Amino acid sequence: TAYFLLKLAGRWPVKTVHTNNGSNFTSTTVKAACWWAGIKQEFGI
Amino acid sequence: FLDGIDKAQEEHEKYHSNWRAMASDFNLPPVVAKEIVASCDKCQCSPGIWQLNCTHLEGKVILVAVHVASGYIEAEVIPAETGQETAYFLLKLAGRWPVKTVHTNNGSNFTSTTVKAACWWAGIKQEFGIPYNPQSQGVIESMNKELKKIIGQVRDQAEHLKTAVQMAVFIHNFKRKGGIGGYSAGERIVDIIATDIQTKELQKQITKIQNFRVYYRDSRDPVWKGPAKLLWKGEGAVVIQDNSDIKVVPRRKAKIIR
Amino acid sequence: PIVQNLQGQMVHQAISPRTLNAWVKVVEEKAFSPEVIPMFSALSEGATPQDLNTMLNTVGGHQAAMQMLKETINEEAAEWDRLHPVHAGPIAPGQMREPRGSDIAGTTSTLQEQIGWMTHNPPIPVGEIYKRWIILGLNKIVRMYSPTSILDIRQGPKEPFRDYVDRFYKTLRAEQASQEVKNWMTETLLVQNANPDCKTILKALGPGATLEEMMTACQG
Amino acid sequence: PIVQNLQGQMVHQAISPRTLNAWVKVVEEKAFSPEVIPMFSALSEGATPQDLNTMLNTVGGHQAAMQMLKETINEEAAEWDRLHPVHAGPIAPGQMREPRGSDIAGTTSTLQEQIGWMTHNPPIPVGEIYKRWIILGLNKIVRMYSPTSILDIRQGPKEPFRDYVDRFYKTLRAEQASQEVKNWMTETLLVQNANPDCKTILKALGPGATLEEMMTACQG
Amino acid sequence: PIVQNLQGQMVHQAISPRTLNAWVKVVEEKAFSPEVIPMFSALSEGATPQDLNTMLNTVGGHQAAMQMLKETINEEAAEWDRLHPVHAGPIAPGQMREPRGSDIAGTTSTLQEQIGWMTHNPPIPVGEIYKRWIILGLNKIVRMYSPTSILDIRQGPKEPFRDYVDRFYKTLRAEQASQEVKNWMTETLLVQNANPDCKTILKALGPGATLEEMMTACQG
Amino acid sequence: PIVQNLQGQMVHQAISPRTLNAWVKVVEEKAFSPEVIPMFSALSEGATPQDLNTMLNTVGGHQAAMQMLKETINEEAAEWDRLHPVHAGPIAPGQMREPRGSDIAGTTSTLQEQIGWMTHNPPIPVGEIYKRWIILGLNKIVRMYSPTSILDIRQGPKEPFRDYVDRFYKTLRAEQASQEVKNWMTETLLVQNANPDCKTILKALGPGATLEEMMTACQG
Amino acid sequence: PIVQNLQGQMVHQAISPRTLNAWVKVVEEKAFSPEVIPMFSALSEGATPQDLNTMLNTVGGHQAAMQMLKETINEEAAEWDRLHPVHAGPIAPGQMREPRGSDIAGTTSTLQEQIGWMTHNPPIPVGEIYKRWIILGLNKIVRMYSPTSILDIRQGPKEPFRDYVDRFYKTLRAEQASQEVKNWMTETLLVQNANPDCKTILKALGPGATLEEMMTACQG
Amino acid sequence: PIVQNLQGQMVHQAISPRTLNAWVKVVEEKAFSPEVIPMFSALSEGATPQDLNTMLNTVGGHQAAMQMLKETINEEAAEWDRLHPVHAGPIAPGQMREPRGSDIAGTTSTLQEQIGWMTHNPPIPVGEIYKRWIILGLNKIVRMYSPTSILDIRQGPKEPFRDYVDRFYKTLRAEQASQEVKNWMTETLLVQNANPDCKTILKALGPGATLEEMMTACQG
Ligand SMILES: O=P(O)(O)O[C@H]1[C@H](OP(=O)(O)O)[C@@H](OP(=O)(O)O)[C@H](OP(=O)(O)O)[C@@H](OP(=O)(O)O)[C@H]1OP(=O)(O)O
Ligand SMILES: O=P(O)(O)O[C@H]1[C@H](OP(=O)(O)O)[C@@H](OP(=O)(O)O)[C@H](OP(=O)(O)O)[C@@H](OP(=O)(O)O)[C@H]1OP(=O)(O)O
Ligand SMILES: [Zn+2]
Repeated sequence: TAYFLLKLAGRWPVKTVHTNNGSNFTSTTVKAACWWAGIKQEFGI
Repeated sequence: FLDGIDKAQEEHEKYHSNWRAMASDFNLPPVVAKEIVASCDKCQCSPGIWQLNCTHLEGKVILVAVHVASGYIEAEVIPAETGQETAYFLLKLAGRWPVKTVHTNNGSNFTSTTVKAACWWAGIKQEFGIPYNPQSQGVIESMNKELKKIIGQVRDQAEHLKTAVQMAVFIHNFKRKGGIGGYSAGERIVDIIATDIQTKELQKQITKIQNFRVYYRDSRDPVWKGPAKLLWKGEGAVVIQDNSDIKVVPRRKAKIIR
Repeated sequence: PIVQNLQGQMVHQAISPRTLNAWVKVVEEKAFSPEVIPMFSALSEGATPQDLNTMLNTVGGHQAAMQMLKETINEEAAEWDRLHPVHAGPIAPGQMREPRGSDIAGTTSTLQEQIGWMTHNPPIPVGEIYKRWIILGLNKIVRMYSPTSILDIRQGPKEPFRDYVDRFYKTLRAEQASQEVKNWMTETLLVQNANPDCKTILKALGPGATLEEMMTACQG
Repeated sequence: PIVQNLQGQMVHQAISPRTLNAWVKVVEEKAFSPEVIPMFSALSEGATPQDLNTMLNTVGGHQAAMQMLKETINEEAAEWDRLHPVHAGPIAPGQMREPRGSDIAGTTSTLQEQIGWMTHNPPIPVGEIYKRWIILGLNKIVRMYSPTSILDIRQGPKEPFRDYVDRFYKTLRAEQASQEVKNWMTETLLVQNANPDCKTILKALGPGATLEEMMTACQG
Repeated sequence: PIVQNLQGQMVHQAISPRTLNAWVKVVEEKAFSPEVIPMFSALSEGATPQDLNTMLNTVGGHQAAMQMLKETINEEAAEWDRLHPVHAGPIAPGQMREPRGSDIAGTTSTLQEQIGWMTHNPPIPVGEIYKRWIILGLNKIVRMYSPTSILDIRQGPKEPFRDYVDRFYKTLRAEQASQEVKNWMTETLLVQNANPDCKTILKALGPGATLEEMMTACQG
Repeated sequence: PIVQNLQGQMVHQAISPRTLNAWVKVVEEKAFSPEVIPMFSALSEGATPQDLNTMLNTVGGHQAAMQMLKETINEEAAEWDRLHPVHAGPIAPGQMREPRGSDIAGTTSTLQEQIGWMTHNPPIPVGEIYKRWIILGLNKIVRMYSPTSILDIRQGPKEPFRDYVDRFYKTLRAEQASQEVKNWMTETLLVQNANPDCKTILKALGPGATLEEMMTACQG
Repeated sequence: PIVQNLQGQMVHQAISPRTLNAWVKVVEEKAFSPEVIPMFSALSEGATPQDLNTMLNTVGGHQAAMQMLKETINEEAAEWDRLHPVHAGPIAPGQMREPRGSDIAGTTSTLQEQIGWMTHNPPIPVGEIYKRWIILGLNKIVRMYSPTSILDIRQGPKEPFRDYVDRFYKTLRAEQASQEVKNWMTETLLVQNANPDCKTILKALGPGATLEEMMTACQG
Repeated sequence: PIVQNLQGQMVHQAISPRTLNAWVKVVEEKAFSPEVIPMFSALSEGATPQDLNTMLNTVGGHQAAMQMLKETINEEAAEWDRLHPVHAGPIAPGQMREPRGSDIAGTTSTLQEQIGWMTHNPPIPVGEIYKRWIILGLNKIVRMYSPTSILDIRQGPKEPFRDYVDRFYKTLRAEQASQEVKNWMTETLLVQNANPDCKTILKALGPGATLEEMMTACQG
């Protein structure tokens, strides 16, 4: 999931992602990648 | 400067980009960007750089100089391939535009003693080889081939080669609108020179600042730390650097010693 | 190296280029880690001390390790010389005295001397002593190259415990200690740095709970 | 390893670097899939236990499985010691005494002792016992790394049955159970977890029909 | 595997890791196509049934094919048992009895039995029988793997006949039948299912024409 | 492949996997071109017809050419049968009759017959005849696979003469014709199918010359 | 190729695929650079003219150089035929007449003729003569394929002397002439075609100075 | 190279292509450094001067160093001619004559007389002398290719001590001098150019301190 997130960041500029409280979406790798890319996180849609 | 120093430090730790990029992105003086870049263990002026090229047309040699930051064009045909005429053109463009570094390519006429003396008199550092900018290599040749395309088109409506070439370069400089922004090359080059003047005013304002050893206090702690090098004072706060760390402290928590 | 022939006496041959190429490439691609300690031995069976030095000298970079192992080789040579005193007097024809501290390192001995010593009766395990000195040097160099201790490992707030215990064991192996210390740290340290849910599950399991039940309990 | 000489007798030899390099790379590259179990027996035939240990210690990472197999080897050695009493008394040369729980693993036995055991009459397949202990350790490692059980595989509404049966058998080979239970589950689950058309074809074919006719008739 | 020694008797040899790696990669990567059937006989010449079993079970994925092959091996073992009755009585001195159904598969016989059988006088080509059973399994699995038959292949009007005749030959060689039936197919269907323009051109040319003039007739 | 022992007899051996793997890889990546014709002759020295047919059947794709060469082999075998006197009746002890049409192709004759024929006194070069038949088949196949003729190639206005003459000789080498007409055509139209400037330069150089001068003048 | 036999009679040896693969890859990889001249002579030591022709025909593309070398081979074979007197008189069994111009090239001569010439006493250096002919052909090909002269190399004012001397020697080796002229040019053009500062430094150093002295002095 | 048969004699063999390929690729991919000195010495063991010069000439790039080492080879040949007396007059038949400066360089000695020199009684190690000449030339080349001197080494304010000591020892190895001055430098110079904190730390440590204590105390 973090790999796909960083790939889509590399292919398109994303500043905010809306996901649920899933473990995969909140995983350590995903959080590290999104904080490294400077992308804001919003949980709950 | 509204907490932009921390953002610049994070961006340089994650990317290690050019100092001017951080200065422009976060609206910061170049000094803090340079010191942030120097803080990086793995890391160590676009205006004023021109590129010169030679071409053959109608059995005659034409020399064209083009800027890198703005792409302003100057061109002239030379009756005979001699270093004296190239030196004359170099000194004329030095006396017409502010030139700091003349970049060229390999050439017998570029290595003449006359051009070396001319550039030494003007104090302009000259070199040839790989372009200084890692990008925009193709810009020079694309502009040259656009000029070559337009000179043949406008030749039929002119009586002399030199007049046609100068009219074509005038059209390219002024009467040819680009893409992003959509204005003349003269407008972008004058904007670049104006921003250079403003940055030099900022540089002299920083030159007004000097050693001015300053002690600082953080979070109302009973201890006073220092000394720290003064970087800037304004808006009721002072930004300083020490031990490769740059921070902004309110004036009420700092003292300045001459 | 020196290997046996087909129903014949031991003979010497040059080191195969494949072996040294594999050694140097695995040294350069992989940092100094415990797993290289046995591999080197598998690549140094029946090798003369001169061949060992030749293989050692081909390593590129990390010259601090080379200096450390050279110093340890020198000190072990001095220890061998002082414990086994240098006997004096002429040697009978057809025999040579025991290798010295400089002889085991190969700096003052030719290949012919190594061949004569290896096949001598009684056999002289000079190459084996040099190999064990290199093993001690590798142990201390992998102690040096380990950047983290074992008491400062903590599982993340929701990090999976699989790679956590994996790296815990990996760092534990690179630690020079005693068997009882290892038993104590594998009994106590791992449970004190785990996520609350399955760490309290482990505390419910009590002492002696082997890692299979602990990993099947911490699932999910 | 132990390789027979050209029209001669069995002689000891060291493990070739190519074989161990291929083994370690194929182990570390993809995963701990069950297919490592056969390939292991294709690379460790007629090999002394110390070479098995050398091949074992070269694994990069995955130390939890290493601890698992070490503990299982220790407990199996204890079981072997407790079931087989120690034969004391004077021991004739050439035919050494019974190996202990540490001698079978090779942690204390030397190369000469292992060669003597290999050449001892009656034969001592201690290396084979260690190999089968490693096989059991690999089986429980596969159990550790099994993604899921077999009791939850369901064919997709439009997924072709080929991939379904392929992954069903892939999971089945990793299961640990008796042969009769495996036959029962491969007879039942396949027909109970299929698409409506494939399962109606199956029930039209009736019981006792092998998978061949099943997946040649369910085609389309 | 099994290779005769120069100026000596046949001796057992360990399996080359490169051969196994090449076999498994070529099986897994390309396809289940007929051309792998001869390649198998290139990599299985003179090998014990255990070697064939190890080569077979090391493949990753396509476990349905492996199950089908195992079932066909079991049924061929039953066929061998029924055609050759189980001979009772004492074992002849130095002459082990003929392999049983479970013995040819190698699941119940140790390697020494096959080693003795291979060198026994008269020789027992049980490994060749197992290889032929594996060949039959490969033939049936490559038959079922073919997605299309030869009676329904049609040529599109908007592509050259090159790839059409190519795929026609692919499907022709992927089907198992008598040689005369294949000759009849390659004599009739090659022209009965072509593009109309090429069909009329070949009818004008008349029967009994080679494929070279057929392809050079209506190029483009 | 079958090989002769030094100062000894002729012993049959299996084809090494390296040769077959290299052959199949070079066939796959280097789709039929003239330079592949020598390659086969470099990889078939001292090989039995069974080995030739095995390495022939391992090819993947382009089976139309394979069927063409199979048909040419069959017709050449028929020609050999109808031309060479076919002997029957009694056969002298210790000798066997010459291989027939089916025997040279290897479809019916067993490997032992080929081994006996190769070591026979006088030896039978059946394998070499099969190899030359395959060579003729490959020649006609590469003639078929010609992208275009040789009299239609031209030189572009922005095309240097270097790659022009390169492709000219590449297409010319793919022509199966007499050497005299080849020399005649390579001396006249090689300039007639070029760019006018270097054409007139060569014409001013004189009608016909050494091509080194004609390429040095045409430089730039 | 022709390999000497251990205290016996030499016999023909098959060509290893490794040499062919390496030759073709190194030929296709970089260029027709002078470094291929020694490499070729390393891959064709003691090879028959048939082996040399087989190696020659393996190359792919760049057929113009092939035509150059074929024409040079033809002309030098004609020269050899015209200079060497034609053999006369009966040819005794076990001996053969002097190879023709076509036989040395290996186009028509068979391997048996080459073996007979090799075993003839005294041996005929036909292979060596053909190899040196190929060497001359490659030398002239490299001469053609050099897109620069020796007198046009210029050193930039800020260009380091390192790559200047490097390219100077590259062009010196690319140029073929007498050794005295090479010495004269490497002694004169080096100082005469440098930057003014290092030019005056070399003039101060005086004539006949070793290149190490000038390269150490020009630093900076 | 000259190799010994298994319980046989010394015979000549052709150079394996893989050895020279590995040599040239490791030369072209790795910049000149002292560690290439052992790598060259471990591959050319027991090699005739012909193999030495073929390996030397196949190197592509940095031909200035090649010319420098050729010049040093010529001067060493002159030294050999001038210090070792030239045995004037025709030596009696049956004994190989004294090798000349060109003979040791391999520029005039063919393989036959090289082998004769190898087998002469007493043995003439001309190959070893040429190898040591090449070693001296390569030492001079690596001295030339040293990026910087040793007295200008300075640890940066933010430069880690590990990298500083690694590069210090790298340049120390790159320095050509006696062992005594090497010890003096490694005992005095390194502490002088360190960061102030570790400088004061090492000053507190005092003399007679091993580098391990220094590196452990300098951390942080
Ligand atoms: O030289 P390359 O073209 O890269 O081919 C090599 C070479 O094999 P060959 O000499 O048969 O071509 C290697 O052999 P060494 O040079 O190490 O002696 C071999 O390594 P192994 O023989 O040890 O397996 C390696 O294989 P790999 O890339 O798997 O390490 C293989 O490469 P290719 O498999 O791509 O031909
Ligand atoms: O099997 P062959 O065709 O005779 O070639 C072998 C093979 O090398 P490749 O698999 O790369 O061809 C051997 O490797 P193994 O099969 O034993 O693993 C290798 O042995 P080493 O790995 O010890 O080098 C041996 O070389 P040697 O005869 O020097 O032992 C070499 O033979 P060639 O060198 O003649 O090709
Ligand atoms: Zn940086």
